[PDB]
Amino acid sequence: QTQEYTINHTGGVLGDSYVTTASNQTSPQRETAVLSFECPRKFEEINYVGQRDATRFVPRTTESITGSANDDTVVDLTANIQPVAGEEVIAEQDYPVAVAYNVTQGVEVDVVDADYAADTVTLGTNPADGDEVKVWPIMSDGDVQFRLINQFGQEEGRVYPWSTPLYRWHDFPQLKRGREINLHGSASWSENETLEILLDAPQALTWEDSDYPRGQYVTTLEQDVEITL
Amino acid sequence: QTQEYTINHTGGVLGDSYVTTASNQTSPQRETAVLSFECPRKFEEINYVGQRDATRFVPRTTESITGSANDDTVVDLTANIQPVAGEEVIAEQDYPVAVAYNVTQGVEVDVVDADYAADTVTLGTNPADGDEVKVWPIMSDGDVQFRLINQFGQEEGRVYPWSTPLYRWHDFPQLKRGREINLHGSASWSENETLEILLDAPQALTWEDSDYPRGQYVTTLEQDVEITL
Amino acid sequence: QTQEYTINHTGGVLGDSYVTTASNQTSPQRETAVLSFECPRKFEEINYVGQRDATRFVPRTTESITGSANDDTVVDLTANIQPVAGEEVIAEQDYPVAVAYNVTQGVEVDVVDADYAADTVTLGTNPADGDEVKVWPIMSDGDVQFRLINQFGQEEGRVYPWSTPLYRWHDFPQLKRGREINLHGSASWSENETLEILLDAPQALTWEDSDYPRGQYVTTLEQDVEITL
Amino acid sequence: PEIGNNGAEKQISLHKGQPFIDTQDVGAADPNTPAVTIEGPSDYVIAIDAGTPVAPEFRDANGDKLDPSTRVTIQKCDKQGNPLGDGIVFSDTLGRFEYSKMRSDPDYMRKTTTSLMIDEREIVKIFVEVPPNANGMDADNSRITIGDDTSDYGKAVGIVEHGDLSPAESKAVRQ
Amino acid sequence: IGNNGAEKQISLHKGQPFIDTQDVGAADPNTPAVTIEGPSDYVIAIDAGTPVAPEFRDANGDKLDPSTRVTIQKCDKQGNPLGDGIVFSDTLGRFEYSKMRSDPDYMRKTTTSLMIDEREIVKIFVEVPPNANGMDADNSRITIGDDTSDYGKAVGIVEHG
Amino acid sequence: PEIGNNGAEKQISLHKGQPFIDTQDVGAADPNTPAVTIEGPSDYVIAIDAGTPVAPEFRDANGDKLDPSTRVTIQKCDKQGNPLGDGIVFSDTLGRFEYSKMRSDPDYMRKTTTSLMIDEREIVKIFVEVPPNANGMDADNSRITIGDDTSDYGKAVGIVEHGDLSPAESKA
Repeated sequence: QTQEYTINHTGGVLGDSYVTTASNQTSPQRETAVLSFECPRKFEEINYVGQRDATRFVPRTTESITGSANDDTVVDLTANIQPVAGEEVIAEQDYPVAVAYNVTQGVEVDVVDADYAADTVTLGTNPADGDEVKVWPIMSDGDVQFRLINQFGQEEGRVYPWSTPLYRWHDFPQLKRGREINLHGSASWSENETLEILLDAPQALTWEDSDYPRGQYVTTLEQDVEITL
Repeated sequence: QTQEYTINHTGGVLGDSYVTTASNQTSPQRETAVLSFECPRKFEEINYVGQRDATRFVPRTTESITGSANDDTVVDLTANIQPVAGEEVIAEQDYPVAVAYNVTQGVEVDVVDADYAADTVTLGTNPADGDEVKVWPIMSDGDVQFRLINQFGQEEGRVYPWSTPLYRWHDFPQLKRGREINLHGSASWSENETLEILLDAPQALTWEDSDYPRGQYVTTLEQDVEITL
Repeated sequence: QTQEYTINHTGGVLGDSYVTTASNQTSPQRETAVLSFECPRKFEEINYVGQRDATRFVPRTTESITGSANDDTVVDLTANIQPVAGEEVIAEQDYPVAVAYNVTQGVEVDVVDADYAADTVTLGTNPADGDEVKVWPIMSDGDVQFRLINQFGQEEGRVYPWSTPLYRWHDFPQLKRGREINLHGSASWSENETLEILLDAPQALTWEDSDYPRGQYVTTLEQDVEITL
Repeated sequence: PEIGNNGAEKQISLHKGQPFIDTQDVGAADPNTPAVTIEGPSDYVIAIDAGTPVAPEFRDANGDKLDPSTRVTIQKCDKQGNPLGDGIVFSDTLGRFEYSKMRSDPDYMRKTTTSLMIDEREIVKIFVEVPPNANGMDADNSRITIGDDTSDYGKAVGIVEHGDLSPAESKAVRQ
Repeated sequence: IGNNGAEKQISLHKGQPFIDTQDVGAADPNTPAVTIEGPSDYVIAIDAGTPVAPEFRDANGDKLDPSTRVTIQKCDKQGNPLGDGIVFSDTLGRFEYSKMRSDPDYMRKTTTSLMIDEREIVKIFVEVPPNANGMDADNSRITIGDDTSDYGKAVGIVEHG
Repeated sequence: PEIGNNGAEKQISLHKGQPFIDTQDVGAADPNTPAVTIEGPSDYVIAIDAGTPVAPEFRDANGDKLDPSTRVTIQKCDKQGNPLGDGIVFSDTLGRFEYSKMRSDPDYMRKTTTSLMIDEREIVKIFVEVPPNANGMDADNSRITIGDDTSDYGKAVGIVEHGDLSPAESKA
């Protein structure tokens, strides 16, 4: 009867219809709904348990600059920054804190290091004047949470009262049992009822850019659940 | 549990935030609110009792003149005047009835005497023509009173119906047990509730001038209270 | 009543008076007293237990060279050398085996590697001729021990007969429970009685240099103790 | 939809971005102030067990770690910023954490010494002792964390609404 | 000689070993201007009606802003204050230093009783408003208790042994 | 001051910088030569349990590790430097330690095989078998350590003063 699956921000067991993504909002700090999963017709019910079900959620943002004659090799940012689980070094991390891509030169761009104290990052390359650039740094200073919807956009409850910060979420090394993250709360729902994963943070996150090298979908969520067939 | 503290027109046990001062009004004779104390978050409650808790309140005013060639050595006033607890002599008083300061000559100015019958006072020095002057004489012809506020600017009661005159307040020698002043009424309040000390008098009192020699804050209040931790 | 504190080579719970530091001696190999802690007036007593109380003690030394035209990039030493818990690599260690600082160029100096077999170390930079240099390498070939003093400079006993070598002290990875160091012996004393931490080794250690980048006090001690209020 | 009636004793953790916490910069040779202040919210009760993890990760204004001879002291207080000797916990040095793996590793995870409790209106302070001729603390980059949610290792901070339980007042008086 | 009782009567002041002072600037509540400590194997007792008498001065030899506040306060060991046991939370004004000690009327007493076990501390915190002159320890003086006088009281002392 | 009367069976460890130990350089294919010699001090008794850690960290003169096919053998000896077949322990190879984490790790911590005892005047030697056409041992950099004080893992070397206990003679 019961199984233990993973569910992702796209498709998976659902089929890309009863998922929906969305960005947050910047100027009004508000508890937006960045993702939501609706139980399809075919399942009987879905469960969700804390301290039983593992999780992963790698968000990012997007920013841009303008090429100049001066040898920049460094860019400021609008988002608080830190390393992935802490380290000054690049390529030792579980994943890159930041990625950069040049529109003109359709190539990746490495990263040397950064201050990780102020909103700063180094670039290893020397961008030319007029060249367009994009960057997908780490995100910080946010809160994440869950809530349930009974087919109508009509809340009935909340999985767990207190929000967990995405900041801390990045801080812990993920994907290690014993050190794996496990939120609290014990939810369950049935056909056409929705779980919404909600965000409260200033910086504008992303889901799709169509010019990001390390995979198509920039960010990701991967959550464990229990299903009754 | 219970203690017996003093509270002042600045800071003290409160912290300079949940105090607020204010001047009175002149042309419309009205029961202004010159001082008010809001019970902070940390305390449990405050009490206040008459014939148990001593008190002090030294107010003044401000006036100015213009230097002239003629040897003035005397100035009229707009406030009724008397000595501090009565005496013709200066420097015997518990405190000076009046203080004067010359802007040009950044020095104190002594006082010889005064008529104390009409709005008059003598100056010992000989001000020059064009020199700017300030004076902080005693205040008279007023009434003082108390009232309570329940967090909203919304009165519920009054400590004691009948006002006491500040005139008499200056008349009694202060700070003598047996002769110490002790109003009537038995009040008590709790968190974020306010006691307002109110004034009804014509002359414009002061709290701060930044050019007064005998201390920074010109006037003062010092009241005894009982507190539950 | 009882607590479990840490005590350091400066201040802490004591107050910088009833500590005292001192260097060792070189030519006469003698069991000097490098540190000592006197129980202050206010405490009742202090205890100390082995296999219960953790510890840390990072010593170093000082040496100097003279700049030359030839590209040195390597210096010999007068002290036996090894890595911090063993490794050929720098910046992986729990702390740097060695630090170097240029007086002229008021900057740090990195380290590449060393032989760690003879008294040798590499420098990554290229010092200029005439430039003054300082270096604070690891220390080796020593013994450490404890003893008690009854207010008079008059010994009564010894915590543990057999000395432990500082060499081994550096060898174990510190600050890991299970692998944490825990000496033997069960001492206790009272007001104005002193515990002396003693050193027997050739090389001249240090406590203060006023030109060391990684903190003011070069060396350090951090010991766990139990106190009766 | 269905949600489980989670127990009142909720498992939580503390950090900078909360309402009942505050911080402010610090200079040097400067014990008396709380670099970080904590206060009990209204009608709640917080509980910190003895095996609770601890994790200060202070910084310098230029983005550096400070002199490891620096000292940190968590300390309970009576109301009115009034400290107390008993009930103190976590008198540690600023060094010897290895912030990289500190929370990450149960080894590096430095726990408290004794139990602790916070009645609805009480204070816990974090004093810091920096030696002179050193750089000061910068609140923008500093941080505290205590408790270990989201890990089989470590413990978590207990919280409960005071209005729910009847012996909440009994435990509050018990301290 | 008539054997005097162990409960001896004394008065405190600056020139003693178990007292100390240190200068103060402005807006410095935590710093104690004056510190007192219990000597060894003695017990001090301060009743509720005990006189009090600070005489803080400026470096130039002047009195400070009377809005200044003084607070005597008992402390647990390790320089640790306490809320209970505090006495004499008074202002620096309203003493009449000329007639303060001499006149019982202008003499100020404490509020509640007090006791000092053999190793304990009593501090005297001062709160000066900013943009004011600092305290000078050379000219300042403290006195509590009024020995050799009909009015007021005296500080009790006794050997613990 | 106050010190606790610690038990006579004190928990200790052995290393180079001690008086009752010695070493000497070794070349190649020289089994009979002991690289390291240990002797019982006077009126003391040493005890080495079976689960005692062991830790040689020999080196080459240039500062290198030697051929891991090299062999190390701890061995008890009768007086007059005379070996014995019984009582020997730790006939191991010089490889397969990973000296980096050796003492650090309880896993890498290689223990002895059987118990051992050292009466007041006895000898324990450490023979080494290096294959030919190899580099020799250098005493300046080599070292031995045995026993594990100062760690909840591992065991420690017991020591006792002979003049304290009465049945110490019977135990010897």
